Amino acid sequence: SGNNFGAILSS
Amino acid sequence: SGNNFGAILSS
Amino acid sequence: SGNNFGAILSS
Amino acid sequence: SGNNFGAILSS
Amino acid sequence: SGNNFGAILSS
Amino acid sequence: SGNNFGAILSS
Amino acid sequence: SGNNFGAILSS
Amino acid sequence: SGNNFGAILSS
Amino acid sequence: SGNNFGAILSS
Amino acid sequence: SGNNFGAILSS
Amino acid sequence: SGNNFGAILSS
Amino acid sequence: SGNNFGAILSS
Amino acid sequence: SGNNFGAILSS
Amino acid sequence: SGNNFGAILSS
Amino acid sequence: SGNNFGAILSS
Amino acid sequence: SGNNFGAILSS
Amino acid sequence: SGNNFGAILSS
Amino acid sequence: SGNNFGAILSS
Repeated sequence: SGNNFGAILSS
Repeated sequence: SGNNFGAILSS
Repeated sequence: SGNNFGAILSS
Repeated sequence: SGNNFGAILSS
Repeated sequence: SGNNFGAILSS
Repeated sequence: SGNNFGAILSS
Repeated sequence: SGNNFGAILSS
Repeated sequence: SGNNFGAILSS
Repeated sequence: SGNNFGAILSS
Repeated sequence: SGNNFGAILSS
Repeated sequence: SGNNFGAILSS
Repeated sequence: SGNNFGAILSS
Repeated sequence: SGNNFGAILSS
Repeated sequence: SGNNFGAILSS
Repeated sequence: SGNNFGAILSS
Repeated sequence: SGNNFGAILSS
Repeated sequence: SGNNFGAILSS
Repeated sequence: SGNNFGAILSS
């Protein structure tokens, strides 16, 4: 498989 | 498999 | 302050 | 301050 | 201050 | 201050 | 101050 | 398998 | 001060 | 297998 | 001061 | 197997 | 002061 | 097997 | 002062 | 087998 | 087998 | 077998 991406940014 | 990515940034 | 919530679920 | 929450689950 | 929580689960 | 919590579980 | 907690579990 | 990545940053 | 806790378990 | 990575930074 | 705790278990 | 990495930094 | 605790178990 | 790494830093 | 404890067990 | 590493630093 | 390493530093 | 290492430093 390839790429699984999750990001959460809280300022 | 490839890449699994999870990041959480809290400022 | 109150609640800051971040979750990442990868199945 | 209150609650700061970060969780990352990778199955 | 209150609660700061970080958990990372990798199965 | 209160609670600072960090856990990392790798199965 | 209160509680500072860090745990790392590797199975 | 490849790469599994999890990071949590709390400032 | 209170409690400072660090544990590392490797099975 | 490859790389499994978990980091938690609390400032 | 209170409690400072460090344990490392390697099975 | 490869690399399993866990770090927790509390400043 | 209170309690300072360090243990290392290697099976 | 390869590398299993766990570190906990508390400043 | 109180208690300072260090133990190392190698089986 | 290779390397198993555990360190706990408390300043 | 290789290397098994455990260190605990308390300043 | 190789190396088994355990150290505890309390300043």
